[PDB]
Amino acid sequence: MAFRKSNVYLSLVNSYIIDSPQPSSINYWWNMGSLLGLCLVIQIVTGIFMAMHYSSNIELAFSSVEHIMRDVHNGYILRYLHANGASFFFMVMFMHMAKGLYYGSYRSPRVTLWNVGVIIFILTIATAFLGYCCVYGQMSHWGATVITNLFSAIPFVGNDIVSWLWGGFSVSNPTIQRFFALHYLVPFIIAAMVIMHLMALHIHGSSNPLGITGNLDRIPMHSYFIFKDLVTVFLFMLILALFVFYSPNTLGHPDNYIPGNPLVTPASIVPEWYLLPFYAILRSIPDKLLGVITMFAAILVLLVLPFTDRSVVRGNTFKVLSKFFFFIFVFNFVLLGQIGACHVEVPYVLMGQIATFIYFAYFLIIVPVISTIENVLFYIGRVNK
Amino acid sequence: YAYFMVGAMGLLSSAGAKSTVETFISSMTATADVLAMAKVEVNLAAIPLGKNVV
Amino acid sequence: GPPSGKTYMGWWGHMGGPKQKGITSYAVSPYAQKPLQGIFHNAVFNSFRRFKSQFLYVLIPAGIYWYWWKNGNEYNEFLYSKAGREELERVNV
Amino acid sequence: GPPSGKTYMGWWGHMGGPKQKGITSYAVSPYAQKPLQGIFHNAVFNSFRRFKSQFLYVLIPAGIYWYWWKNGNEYNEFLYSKAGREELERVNV
Amino acid sequence: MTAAEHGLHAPAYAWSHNGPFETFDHASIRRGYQVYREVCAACHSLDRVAWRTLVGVSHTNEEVRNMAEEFEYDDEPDEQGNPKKRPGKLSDYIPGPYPNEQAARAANQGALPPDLSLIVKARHGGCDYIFSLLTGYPDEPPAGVALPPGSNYNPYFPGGSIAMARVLFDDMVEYEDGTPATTSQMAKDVTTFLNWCAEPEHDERKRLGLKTVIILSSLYLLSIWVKKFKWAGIKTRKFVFNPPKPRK
Amino acid sequence: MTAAEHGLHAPAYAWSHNGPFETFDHASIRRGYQVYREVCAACHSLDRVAWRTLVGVSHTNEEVRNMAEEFEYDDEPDEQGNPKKRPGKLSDYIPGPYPNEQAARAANQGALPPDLSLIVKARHGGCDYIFSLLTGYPDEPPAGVALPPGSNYNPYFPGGSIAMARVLFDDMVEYEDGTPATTSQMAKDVTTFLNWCAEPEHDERKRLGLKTVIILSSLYLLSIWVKKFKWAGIKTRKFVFNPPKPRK
Ligand code: HEM
Ligand code: HEM
Ligand code: HEM
Ligand code: HEM
Repeated sequence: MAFRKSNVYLSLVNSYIIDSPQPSSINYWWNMGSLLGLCLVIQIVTGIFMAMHYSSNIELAFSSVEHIMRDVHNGYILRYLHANGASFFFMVMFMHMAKGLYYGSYRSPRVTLWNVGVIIFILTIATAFLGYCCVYGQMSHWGATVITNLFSAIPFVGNDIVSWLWGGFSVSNPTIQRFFALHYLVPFIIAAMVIMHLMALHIHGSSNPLGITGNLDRIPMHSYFIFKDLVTVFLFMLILALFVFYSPNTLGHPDNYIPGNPLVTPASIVPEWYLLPFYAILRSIPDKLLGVITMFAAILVLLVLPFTDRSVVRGNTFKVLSKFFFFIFVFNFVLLGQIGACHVEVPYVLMGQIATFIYFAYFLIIVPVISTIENVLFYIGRVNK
Repeated sequence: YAYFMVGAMGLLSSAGAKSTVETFISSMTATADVLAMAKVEVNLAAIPLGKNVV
Repeated sequence: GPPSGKTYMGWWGHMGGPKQKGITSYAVSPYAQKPLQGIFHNAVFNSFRRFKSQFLYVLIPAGIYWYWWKNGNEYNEFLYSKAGREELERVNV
Repeated sequence: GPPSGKTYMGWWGHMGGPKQKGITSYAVSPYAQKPLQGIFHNAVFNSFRRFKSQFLYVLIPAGIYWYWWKNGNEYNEFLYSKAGREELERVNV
Repeated sequence: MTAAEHGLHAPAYAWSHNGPFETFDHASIRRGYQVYREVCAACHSLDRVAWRTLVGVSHTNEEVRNMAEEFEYDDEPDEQGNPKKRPGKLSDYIPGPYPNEQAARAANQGALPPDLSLIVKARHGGCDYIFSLLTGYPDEPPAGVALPPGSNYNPYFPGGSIAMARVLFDDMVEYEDGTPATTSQMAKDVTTFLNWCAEPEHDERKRLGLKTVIILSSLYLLSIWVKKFKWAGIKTRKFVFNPPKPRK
Repeated sequence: MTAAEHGLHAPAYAWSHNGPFETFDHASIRRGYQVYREVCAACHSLDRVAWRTLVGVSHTNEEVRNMAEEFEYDDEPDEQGNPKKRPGKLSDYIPGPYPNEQAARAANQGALPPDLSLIVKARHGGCDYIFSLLTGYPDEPPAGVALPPGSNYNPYFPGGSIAMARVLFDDMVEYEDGTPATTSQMAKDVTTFLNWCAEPEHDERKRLGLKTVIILSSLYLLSIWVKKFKWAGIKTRKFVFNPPKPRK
């Protein structure tokens, strides 16, 4: 019997890379998920080779970044690739999310998969914030201050927990030390969670783009879809090169390159582009505890999507109104991010409040009523009496 | 008698787990020298009228 | 091995899909045909047909939110343009 | 899962060991047994008989190496004791 | 937020090195350093870059040693423990004239002057906005704005108030040639100089980027071809459903 | 491996702080610090212990300050940037008397004076070894042994040559009462002090260890019992064979 399917260390890899009957009608989004995996692995590798030459003290953290910038042979490539690959990783993860939401992969037979995934999502957001603190530029210090102080909204005892997590009464050596150590720790936990993600995926294959049974025919994994991954990963490499060489400082914001100074802050302090959507809803509602709870409530209202989509027909490939509403929702999401980026003045508070309302409304009530209307229309159209 | 023995083990184990977790968690708390409650003085003779001193 | 829970997809041979009879497939092998068939004709024609089919679903939301964004920007500009003493106060509160 | 290779041990019900018949295992349940049925007799007697039956196997090597180490040490400090010109130079140099 | 505190958007100058293949015109750094040392002497810092990187990009060699023989850097203690000072070498950084931080707020009559070594990376519209700020100052402040005495106006800075004593005049530097004594020249040279010092690695970065882009585009096209090739073994298949005899 | 190069093996002294349940005799640390400050003076460093940990262990609250205002520490400058000296506070280390390193090798007439803050935790044996060094000097140098000028003999130092003399004489400390003029007393005080400063955590460590060993011993015995309990369901099963009927 073939040695590929006999040895255990290889019988494992056979069932996941060499023989896994993916569905016939795959498009480029699952290849995009493979792209995301490779982005994660290159991020890990370049992170190791980064921390190989990175200090940790607060007084010698910025100097360490300039040192990795220039005084190491072929090192600026490492730093820019780390940062821009992180940003591209977040964008591709957002697009992975939006794909999953559109095609109805969140239908019941994969709820464990979807929950595990959103756990990777929240973990990855935490990792990004942790590393951005690890830089300790100028506005990263204020971002760390605010996000640590976020937990002070907890009722009764709130000061003790924040002072514990914040290493004292000031941002000092233990603060950045612990932040960097945890940042260097967490992605391996992400790796564990994503091997669980793969485990949970393998139980029931991957969904068709048509939202219909794929058990009829399937084509082998290797020699067919490995190249569908290769083409897209080459596209990723070239676009990342374009952003890392010719146009380095676009995706990020040109403020990190300042020594930390807890005395003066600029009037324009914003998160990096992939945290604007939640920052908008945080600054939208006029309360502290309400905003703190409503961020994690945005994550939870993401969670609640299954057993709410009550369309008997899976996916949004054959529902004009549902797909139109999904597009209004994604444009809602980008509008939310951009308004968060812009300053808050008279014509913006109302804008943001309405934006959050339509956002959460789409999660809660738009999907069920629209879905029911689609289902009843589908029944009534093709019935005589 | 058997359940009493098992419960005694559980009680000791719970006390020990509490102690170990408390040790590990209090490892991350504020250290001693960080608790240096600094005190500063400010000269008010030369401060400008319409200016903010930090 | 330890038996596991019920699964909606088996492996080769016991794949689990409905049994069928009379279906016939074919193939011509990669080496016996030109890799780039249509290349341009299918490119242009199918690209335009697809873009025509789904144009409105991306046109309408983009237009709506662009209209919102333009109105908001223009009102914000008017607010802080020789109007901070006669319009800004009456709407800021 | 894909079929795996032949194995000499399986899971419950398909251990794969030789089929047995006539074996009749009993039990007493742990609650009604008074655990320490033998706690001093068994301890002392079995411990001493087991120590006796496997005594030489460690006495011989340990004694051999202890004798070796003692001889080496005694020669070493004999070297560095009023003998560095007559005994040291005849082996060291 | 009003435009007064937001600052005018930087006009999109057609810069010399703002090109996909263009390199720094370090025929101009050779005088950018000259003007920087001559005019911004005791005001800013540039305290990040080491002299062992100017050689081979701007200057030849012996000049940096001849300059380093002008600064002292507090060598290791002697036998008697009395600290001493020794001339600089090719492993030292430029000393900002203000010792640590305090003389900065003591002498500028204002705030700390940022270290220029990375300044044109940490402002929106980095490449410009420093030429804009250095030459965009007006001779007379706009009518109807009151400013603290002793400060200067700048419409391009957020808030329109900056402590920059406008030392960017003419007939001041006289590099080696007939080219200075026009305020555009010194501003342009210093702008390119700073844009270099933020990353004295542009030339090889652009070369490597060109190599990578070419290689990756070629590999992209090859991969597109091969995908069209081996996928054709299934894309062209057909099905002819022949229903079975209804027997059961 | 001769005796001369290795030094006398350390004896087995009957310590006062040794033993699994014994704390320090830190009614004498209060004078061990006194004698150390008198006699070590400007020779050894002890630059790793902070005056916020001699409070509540050897000194009550305020004496530590009342000597802390007798030093200088060179804190932040004034408005003119001139560095300023201010009296010491309660969270600052003891200053090593020799400024950086060089005055040390200029005054000891020899090698570096080893750091005392962790010395007795960083020597073979060590609890007695420092005592042996301090009291091991013969009153007359050994006969028929070469010795370089300046250095004094030691029968305990590996190699038998120490760069420091023996300033441990009699009637030269006078702590508060009748006790000195016994060089063994000063040696005892200083060794107890240094054994404390190597780890200002002896008492708490011993207490926590006692608590943990009691809890673990009880838990271990309980686990023995439970293992004897639920394993007893198979440590007593009996098998009875039956010859199966020979038919096939
Ligand atoms: C490092 C993070 C992740 C990795 C490596 C990963 C990997 C994969 C892989 C390999 C697949 C198979 C198809 C494909 O490649 O896209 C897949 C599918 C999927 N992933 Fe992920 N994923 C990650 C994160 C997430 C997250 C955060 C979610 C959701 C919150 C998610 C939801 C899904 C879903 C729904 C599918 C469905 C495929 C199908 O229905 O066809 N993934 N993922
Ligand atoms: C996908 C997971 C990761 C993401 C998304 C991520 C993201 C980031 C980001 C955004 C920064 C800020 C850097 C910048 O401002 O230019 C950063 C910094 C850093 N990361 Fe990560 N990181 C990840 C994993 C890792 C790992 C695994 C390591 C180490 C093994 C690592 C090491 C570092 C280091 C050393 C910095 C230093 C800051 C710098 O020099 O700018 N990262 N990371
Ligand atoms: C001609 C070359 C110079 C360049 C390129 C330059 C560049 C800069 C830049 C980029 C800033 C910060 C602007 C920002 O925050 O957006 C700045 C601030 C400053 N510069 Fe310079 N500078 C130059 C000459 C000088 C000189 C000669 C002085 C002193 C006489 C000076 C004193 C300052 C001060 C005091 C500030 C900060 C105070 C304020 O914000 O008002 N600079 N400079
Ligand atoms: C009673 C107070 C003193 C104590 C407790 C003390 C303690 C020690 C210890 C433990 C050593 C290291 C021994 C070895 O290397 O293992 C040492 C060496 C030394 N001590 Fe002292 N010492 C004292 C007084 C002095 C004085 C007064 C001086 C200077 C005048 C001095 C200068 C030195 C020097 C120079 C060494 C280095 C010798 C060498 O390592 O080659 N000590 N002392």
